Amino acid sequence: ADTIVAVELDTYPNTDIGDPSYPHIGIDIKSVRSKKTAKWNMQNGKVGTAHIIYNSVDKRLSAVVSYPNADSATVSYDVDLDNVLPEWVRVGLSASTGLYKETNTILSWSFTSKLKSNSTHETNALHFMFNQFSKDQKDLILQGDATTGTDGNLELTRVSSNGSPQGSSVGRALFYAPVHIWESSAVVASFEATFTFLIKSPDSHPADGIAFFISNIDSSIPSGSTGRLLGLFPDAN
Amino acid sequence: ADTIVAVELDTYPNTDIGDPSYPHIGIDIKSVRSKKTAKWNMQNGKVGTAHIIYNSVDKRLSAVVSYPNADSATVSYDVDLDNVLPEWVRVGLSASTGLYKETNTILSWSFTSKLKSNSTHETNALHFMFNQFSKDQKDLILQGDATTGTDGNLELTRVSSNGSPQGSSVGRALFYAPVHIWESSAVVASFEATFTFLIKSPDSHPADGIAFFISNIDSSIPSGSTGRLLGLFPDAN
Amino acid sequence: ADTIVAVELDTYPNTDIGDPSYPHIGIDIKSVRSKKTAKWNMQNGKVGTAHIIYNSVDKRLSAVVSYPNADSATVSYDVDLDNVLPEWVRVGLSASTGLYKETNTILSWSFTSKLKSNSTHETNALHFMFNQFSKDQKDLILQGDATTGTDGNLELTRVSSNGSPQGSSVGRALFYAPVHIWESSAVVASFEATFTFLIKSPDSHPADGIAFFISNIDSSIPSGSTGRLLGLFPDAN
Amino acid sequence: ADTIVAVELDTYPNTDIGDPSYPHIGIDIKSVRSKKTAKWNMQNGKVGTAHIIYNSVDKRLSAVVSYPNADSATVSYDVDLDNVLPEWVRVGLSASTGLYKETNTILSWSFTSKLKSNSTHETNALHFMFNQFSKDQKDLILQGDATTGTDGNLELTRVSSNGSPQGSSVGRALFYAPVHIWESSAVVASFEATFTFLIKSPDSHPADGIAFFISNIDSSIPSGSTGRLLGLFPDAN
Repeated sequence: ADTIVAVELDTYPNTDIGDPSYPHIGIDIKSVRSKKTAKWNMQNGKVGTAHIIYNSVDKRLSAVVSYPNADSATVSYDVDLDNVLPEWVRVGLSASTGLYKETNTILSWSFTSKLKSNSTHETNALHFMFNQFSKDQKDLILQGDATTGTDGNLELTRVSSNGSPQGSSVGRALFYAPVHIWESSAVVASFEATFTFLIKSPDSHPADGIAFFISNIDSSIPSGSTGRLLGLFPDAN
Repeated sequence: ADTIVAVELDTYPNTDIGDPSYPHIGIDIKSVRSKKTAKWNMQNGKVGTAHIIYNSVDKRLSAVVSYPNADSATVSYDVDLDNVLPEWVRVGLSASTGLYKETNTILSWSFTSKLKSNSTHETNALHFMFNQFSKDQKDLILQGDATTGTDGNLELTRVSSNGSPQGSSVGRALFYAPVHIWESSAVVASFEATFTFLIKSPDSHPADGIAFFISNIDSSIPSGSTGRLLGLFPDAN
Repeated sequence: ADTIVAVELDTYPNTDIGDPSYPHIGIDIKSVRSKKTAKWNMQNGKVGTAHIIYNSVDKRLSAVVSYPNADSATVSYDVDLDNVLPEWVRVGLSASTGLYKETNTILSWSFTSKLKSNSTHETNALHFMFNQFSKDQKDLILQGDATTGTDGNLELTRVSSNGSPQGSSVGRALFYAPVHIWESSAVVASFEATFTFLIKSPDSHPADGIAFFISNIDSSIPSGSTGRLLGLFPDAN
Repeated sequence: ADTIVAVELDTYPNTDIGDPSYPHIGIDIKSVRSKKTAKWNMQNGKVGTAHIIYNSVDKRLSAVVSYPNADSATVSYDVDLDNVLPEWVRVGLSASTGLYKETNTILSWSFTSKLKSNSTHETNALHFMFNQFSKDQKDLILQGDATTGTDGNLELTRVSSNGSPQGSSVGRALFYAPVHIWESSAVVASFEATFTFLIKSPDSHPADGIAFFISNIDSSIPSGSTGRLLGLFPDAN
C-alpha cells in the first residue's frame, strides 16, 4: 500500500529483522530492513540534530546525525527517488515505542524543497520552519498519538503527565501541503530536512526510534506498526 | 460571512461604488470600497509586478505596483491585522471580468510569512514560490474559473482557446496550507507577497481587476461577486 | 566626519546628555541624543534579542528588544534613510564601557538587505548569518577592543581571562562587504538585522550599551568615544 | 601560485591540451586539463543557465548547464574540496577570448554557502544575488577587462561600443567578502552557485569560455592566461 522512503534513527537492535547490534541510523527504501546503516552513539536525555539532503543530479540521499561536543554519524545511499516515489508526496516525522520505550520529542523541524526548471529564472520552492508549536497546529496532520503544544514541542509518542514515556505507542506528523518533487522540465530538484529531537528513556535499552519519511500523500499508520516497525511499515519484510 | 483583507488592482472605475475615475490600486479591509487608493497607470498587454508588505511593529500594510521602465504606484494603510483577521488564514489571488473584460494571468507568485518569538533563536516561517505551473497543481485550491498549466501560467478568469478573455468570469487560487499570522509569544510577525501578472484586453475599458487577499481558511467565492465585486465581496457595502 | 544611523541599547542613564532615567532603547540619527527612546527593562546576565527592520515604502526604522519569558520593548522612528546615508554603507555592532562596565557579548548576528527593481524578477540581495565565530573571522573588520573566538562569541569590549568586564573599553565589528541600500531603479529597498547579546556586569549600574549601526564604508571609532558616546559619536551634540 | 577549482564552459576545442572535439563543460581541479568533461551543445546568442552544487557529505561537485526548451548537459566529479582549497576562499566568474572571440556576458549571479555546526541551531551562512548591476559595483573585485553597468550586465571580456566582442581579452569578477568553506566543528558544509550568461559571437568558432571558480583570496589573473587558459591557469599543464 504506502510508498515509504525514510531515514531512521533506530534506538533498539532487532537483529532478527536485520538491525546491527547497536543503535544505528539507516536509509529505508520501502522496507524496515535498511538498505544502508551506520552505528549511532545514541545519547539518552540529550538534544540531537539530524540533517537529511538529496538532489536529482547526484541521486544520493545522505544523513548526518550529531549531538553537541560529539562526533557525528553519517550514512548515504545511491537512489534515484524519481523511480521510487510519486511526484507529489507528503513529508513527516514518525516514532514508536514497543515493550521498551522512550520519549520521542521534536523541538524544531525545517524542510526545503526546490525544482529548478530549464526556463531562465524559474524556481519553484517550498520552505517551512517550526521552532515552536501550537496546541492547534493547523498546518500539520497529526496521526496516532502525536500531540503538539507540550512545552511548545511536538510529542510523537504518548508521554504521561509526570513526563514518562509510554510503551506500545506510535505517532506521526506530516506537513499539510503536498510537496512536488519532480516536474518534466526540471534540471535539478533538491530537498533538505533538519530536525532536533530529545530521546529520553528511564531504561537502559530505549526503543524504538524516530524516522523522517516521505510518502504518498494519503499515507496513514499501517496496522500493527508499533515497536520495531516504526509507524511506517506493515511488516518486517 | 468571510473576513477579507485585500490589495486590489482595479482596472475599471465604478465611481458609483466609490472608485476614483481612473485605474487604481487600493486596500480593502472587509469592503469593496477601498480604505485607501492611488492612481495606477495600467498598461494593457504588459507584465506588471505587485509587492505587498506588512509587519506587526508598524501595523502598516503597503503595496507597490510597477511595470518595466515606468514609475511605480504605491498605497499604504495603518491597520492592525490582529484585530481584523483570525490567527490562521489562507492567502490567495482572485480576479473577475463583468460586462467589460480582460485576461487575468498570473505568471509567478511568492509569499513569505514569519513569526518571531521572544524565545531565543525561535522563528516559525512559511515560504512558497511558484514561477511555473502544473496542470495538477496539488498545493493550490482553485475556485471558480481559475485553471493552471496554460503556458505554465495560472489563469484566474476564463480565457478561450484563441487567447480571448471572457466576460462575467470570476476565479481564485489559494495556497493549500493554512498560514499562521499571530501567536501569543510573538514579538514580530511579518509577511511579504509578490506576483507578476499580464492584463491584456482587446477593449479600451478593461475590467475588473486582480486582488491579492487574505481570508479565513474556509473562504469561498461569494454568490454574485463577478464584475466589480472582484470575487471577494457579496455586496457593494 | 562619519554618517551614523544606530539603534542603541543603552544601559546607563546620562540624563545630562538627554537620556531618560532608566535603561532605554533609542534611534540615533547622526547624534547620541536619540530621536526617539523607550524604557528597556535590562536583565543582567540574560541573553536578549534585538530585531531591527526598515523599508523604503514606509520609511520607518523600528526595533524590538526581548528577553525570554518577558515583555518586549519597541521604538520606531519615521526617517527616510536615502536622505541620511550614502548608497553604499557598511553595517556593524559597537559597544563601550566607561567608569562603570559590563561584558558586551554577541552570540549571533544576521542581516539581510534587498533591492527590488522595477524590472521583472530582478532582486539584488545580501544575507549573512553568524551563529559561531572564529578566531580568524576574515569577513568581519574588528576595530578597537573587539575580538572573536572566545567561546565562539564575539566580544565587543575587553573582557579579562577570569571573565571580568573592563572599563574604558570600546570595540566595533563591521561586515567586510559594502552593503548597497539604494539604486535608481529600485521600487522597494528593505533590510532586517537580528542579534543576540549577553550583558553581564558585577555592578548595580552597568554601562554603557550596545548599538547596531550603519555608517559610511570607511567609518572608524571616533577619538574619545568610550563610555557614553558608544564608539559611534565624537561628541555629545 | 593560486589554488583554483573551476567549472568551465568551454566553447573552443583545444584538443592539443586535452579538450574533446566539441564545446564541453568540465571540472578543473588545479589544471586546465579537466578532470571530467561532458559535451555541451552551446547555443550562440541565447541566454543559458549554469547551476553548480557541492556538499561535504557526498564530496561530489556537480554542474548542470541548460538553455530554454533544450536538454541539459551535466558533469560531476568526486572531490573532497577540504583537501584542495584553503578554508577561506573567494568565488568569482572568469572569461577569455583569444584569436577567435565571443561576448562573455553575465546577466545574474547568486551564491550561497552554509556551515552547519554540531552545536544545536548553529548555522553560519552567506548569500548574495545580483540580478542587476551598477557601474560602481563596490562589492565585486573586477580584474582585467571585466566591467559592470553595461545594460545592468557584467561584461567579463571587452566588448566595443557597437556590441562587438574583442579578441585576446580576459576578465574576472570576485565577490568582495572572503567565503568560509570549512570550520573544525562543522558536520555539513555546502555551497550552491547559479549564473546566467549570454555568449554571442559573429564567428562560426567562438572562443574561449566562461568559468565559475573558487580560489585562494588574493588570486589574480596569471600572466598570459588569455585564450585557452581562461584567465585561471598560468600554463597548459
